Amino acid sequence: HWGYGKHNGPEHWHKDFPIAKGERQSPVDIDTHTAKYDPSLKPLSVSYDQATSLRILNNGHAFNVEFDDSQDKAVLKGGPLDGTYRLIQFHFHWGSLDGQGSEHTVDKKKYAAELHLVHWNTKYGDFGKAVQQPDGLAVLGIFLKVGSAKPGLQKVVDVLDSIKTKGKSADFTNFDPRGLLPESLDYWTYPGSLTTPPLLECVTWIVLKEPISVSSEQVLKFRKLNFNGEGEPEELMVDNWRPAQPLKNRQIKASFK
Ligand SMILES: NS(=O)(=O)c1ncc[nH]1
Ligand SMILES: [Zn+2]
Repeated sequence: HWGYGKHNGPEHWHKDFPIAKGERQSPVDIDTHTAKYDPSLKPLSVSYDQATSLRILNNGHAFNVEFDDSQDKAVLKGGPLDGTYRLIQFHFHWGSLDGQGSEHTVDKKKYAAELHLVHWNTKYGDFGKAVQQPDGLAVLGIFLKVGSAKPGLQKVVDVLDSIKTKGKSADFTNFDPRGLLPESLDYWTYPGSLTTPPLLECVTWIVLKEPISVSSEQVLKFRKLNFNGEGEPEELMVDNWRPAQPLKNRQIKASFK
């Protein structure tokens, strides 16, 4: 099954998931001179005051920090969205070196990593239903560049040594995802997909223009994770990103001028 290596990576996914070559795939390159400022877009509403993190899991592709999504405790609303989307998990995509790692690009620039806060539309009742719908998910994408440390990232990076290999999880309560946000909520938005199999076309992408800064030491610790299971030959978890996909018949809108 699928992964990020030469033999099972993005160029192979279409064989088991033919939607890989569909009309609304992600990620995409954001051409900042083609995206149109849309003065009808609202400010995002990111309501994470009551967020309840539970657990962190190495799933063999990335690590997910999971939230209690059994009530409306951490929600994304506003922006291009209608209705209420509950945070279920966040995760990252990152590179073997700082010059690559992000899935979205900005005028072809790749950032060192990209954070995805994944939310599902409550009008569909559960995540498995939501991913069957064109407006089922909203993913908030945040670029990471390497410079100064991100203080609110450090609790994530210090637990990584305890979930080194596929299938390992650890308690991860009381984490505040508001410490992963940049200062500005200006964003681009377009209709797309999950960037991992099954690649379903159910996502409203909201990608923030302002990257967060993380330290070289912080991203080095991401790169010490493993794709493999315990006791298996070591395969460092690096380069777990899908490259940019054709934009096709889609328009990327900017919330800012
Ligand atoms: N990478 S992504 O945010 O499209 C995603 N979320 C859950 C599975 N894949
Ligand atoms: Zn992702």
